[PDB]
Amino acid sequence: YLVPTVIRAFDIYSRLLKERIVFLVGPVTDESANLVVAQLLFLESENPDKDIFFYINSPGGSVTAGMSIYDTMNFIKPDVSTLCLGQAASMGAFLLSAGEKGKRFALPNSRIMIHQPLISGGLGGQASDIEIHARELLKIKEKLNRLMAKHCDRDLADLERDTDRDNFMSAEEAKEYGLIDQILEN
Amino acid sequence: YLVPTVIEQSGERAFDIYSRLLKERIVFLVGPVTDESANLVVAQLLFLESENPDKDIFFYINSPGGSVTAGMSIYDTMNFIKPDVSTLCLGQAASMGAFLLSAGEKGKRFALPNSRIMIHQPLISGGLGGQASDIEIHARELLKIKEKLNRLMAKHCDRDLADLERDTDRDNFMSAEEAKEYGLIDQILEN
Amino acid sequence: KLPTPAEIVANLNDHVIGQEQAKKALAVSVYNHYKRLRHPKAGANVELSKSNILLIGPTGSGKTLLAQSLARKLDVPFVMADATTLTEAGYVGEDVEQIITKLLGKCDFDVEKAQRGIVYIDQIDKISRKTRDVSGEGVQQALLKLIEGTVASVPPQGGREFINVDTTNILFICGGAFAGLEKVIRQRTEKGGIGFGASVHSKITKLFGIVEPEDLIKFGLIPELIGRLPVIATLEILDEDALINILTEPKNALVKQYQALFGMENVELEFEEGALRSIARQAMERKTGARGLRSIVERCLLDTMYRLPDLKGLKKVVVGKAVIEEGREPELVF
Amino acid sequence: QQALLKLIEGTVASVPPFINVDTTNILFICGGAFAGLEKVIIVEPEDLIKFGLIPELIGRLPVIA
Ligand SMILES: Nc1ncnc2c1ncn2[C@@H]1O[C@H](COP(=O)(O)OP(=O)(O)OP(=O)(O)O)[C@@H](O)[C@H]1O
Ligand SMILES: [Mg+2]
Repeated sequence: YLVPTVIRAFDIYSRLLKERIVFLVGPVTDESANLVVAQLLFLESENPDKDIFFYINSPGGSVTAGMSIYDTMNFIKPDVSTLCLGQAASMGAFLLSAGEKGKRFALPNSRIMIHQPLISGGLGGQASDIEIHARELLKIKEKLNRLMAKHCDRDLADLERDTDRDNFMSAEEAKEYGLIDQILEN
Repeated sequence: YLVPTVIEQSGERAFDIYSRLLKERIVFLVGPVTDESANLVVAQLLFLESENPDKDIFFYINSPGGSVTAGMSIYDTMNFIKPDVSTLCLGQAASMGAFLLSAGEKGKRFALPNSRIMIHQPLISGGLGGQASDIEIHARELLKIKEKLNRLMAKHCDRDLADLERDTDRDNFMSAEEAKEYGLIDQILEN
Repeated sequence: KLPTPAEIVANLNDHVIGQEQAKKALAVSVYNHYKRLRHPKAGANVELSKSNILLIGPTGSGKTLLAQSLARKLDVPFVMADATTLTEAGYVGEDVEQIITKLLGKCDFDVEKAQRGIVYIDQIDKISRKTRDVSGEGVQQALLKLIEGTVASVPPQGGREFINVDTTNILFICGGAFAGLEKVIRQRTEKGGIGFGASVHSKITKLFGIVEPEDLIKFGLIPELIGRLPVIATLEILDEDALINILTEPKNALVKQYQALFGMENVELEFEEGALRSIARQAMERKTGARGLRSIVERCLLDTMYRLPDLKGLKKVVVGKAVIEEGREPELVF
Repeated sequence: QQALLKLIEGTVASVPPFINVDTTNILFICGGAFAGLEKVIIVEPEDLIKFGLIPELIGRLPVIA
């Protein structure tokens, strides 16, 4: 794609970074997650007190990559406000719910989906190797449900039910659930 | 493709021709609607609101359709930002392209005389594999999207939901005149 | 006897509103200037050097007015110099000794008086560093030995034997709008860092008030010139309230100047308090300092000034608040 | 622009035939085809500054015709 230039001449995404807007668009990968981390680190220094706006339009992706964003969001001093555009699914929904409480937003027709993780990596090799990877996946599953339950002010038991299979929510349902705080209109 | 460079008189500034047209508040949606192409439209819409919240934004659409969630990121951005977003159909506005065309500010939705506008119920928003329980979930989500799109279309067109449910059952191709009569566009440009 | 620094400021008060510290700095230096000049110059007495002043302030803050207002009662030769016309010795333009020639002319070439005078150098910020920088650093370097005591060799009072002038006791007041200076101070005072281990730091009047040589060096002045300007006095940026007083309080207030023009006719000009604040507010938004007050007053009065000399019987014209906020006519009292 | 600042308002020029000329009382009409200024925009200093003039010169030309 050709990224427009806006007026020093910026590409339009560097221009929006100047306004403290960080985009997570598409799958969460090591590379796309590290750019978010680099931008979050950069913005903290430019101004540790001002909010950072983290716009999410993502189907999900790697858990470890999403956790690098998640820990960076929680570590840096400035509040990270999160906004759901289009969709926030899987780790995208996790990072949406991970925004500063009271500053998690969704647009009216956005779609938010939460679910237990799939393969974090293949389970081949010997039954001993498969046991190890199955145990690691279960620990991740519990960690994600526990952090989700914390974000949503819900019981761990509720997230365990609700993430069993793909749980699609409107912005209103996500607000009632506790994934977001407000729905923007104008 | 090689994107031409044009010079703006002010000193001089060299632009690619699309950045030059963005300076005139023209945003293009060309080809399929994807997360990446939709986010560029959103970035441009947000940028233009900051430059001037009062002036109209011109959203030129030549698109066969694409992802619903990607199209909804554009749709919600169009409705959110203060400036009116005028929409123009060039070549075609099909599926989510027709949705975004109809989503323009009422009275400012345009089509060129020989453009083609097509509306239809959504297809797969994602595959339906796995277990019958997973297939049930995805079938339910697709039906909710189907109803949401028909409801928003009916609102755009000042029609009954029942009319959009009939008319989007199978690919419904319309001339610019038929789209105007239907309520997808307000005017047809000639000169 | 000598006037006290308080008397100098009292006289400055009739012309300059605000900038209490800049008025104080000038008054004390001039008072010390006088004292130095009546100090015994021989025997066991300590030799006295001088403290020069650098005036840092925004556009339209009153730097030049201070210098011009100060000059009205100095009792020593005083000259207004301009750094934008200075160049290196071997180039087109004026040399730095041209300043002494001007100061010397002001006292009819009585050198003993010229050596006791005061020099204001305007536009000092225009010779900053940021090849041979003929009109920039080259001038700063040339001035080093003019500000510190040298013997200037200047033309005589006739056409091009030259006059030897000892500049040791000439007081120099330099100033200018160091427009890019706030960013430097913010970079020094809000450095911070990026990344985890590092710690990130919190983010015109306040910044100038904390200026240090490190900023002037990074701005573009050379350390050798900064150290010869030991006293840095700063002027704040005028706010909405200061700009109201500037319309009516000064001896040559803006409103008084127009009342005089209308007074060359037989029409009294009156502004409402709502207009004065509206004018000050609009002028503040122009970012030209006090000067913006003139644009607003010229604007609102243009059509009544056009008609005024032709109108007969008019006695008083009132500029209300509406006449500043809206395209209204002033009330005409016949 | 910087050199003109002190010419527009009062200064004493050294003028060869040296003649000392006080420019305080000279009326200056300055102008130009600021075509890029219609694009930037009822001209206000904000527009002239974006055009590329320095506030110090704008403030010395109080009347815009
Ligand atoms: N503090 C003040 N009090 C009263 N009048 C002021 C003040 N500041 C500015 N003015 C008014 O502004 C006009 C010009 O001011 P001045 O010549 O001091 O600006 P300047 O210092 O030359 O600015 P620059 O540094 O940009 O040249 C005068 O009419 C003066 O009365
Ligand atoms: Mg000046």
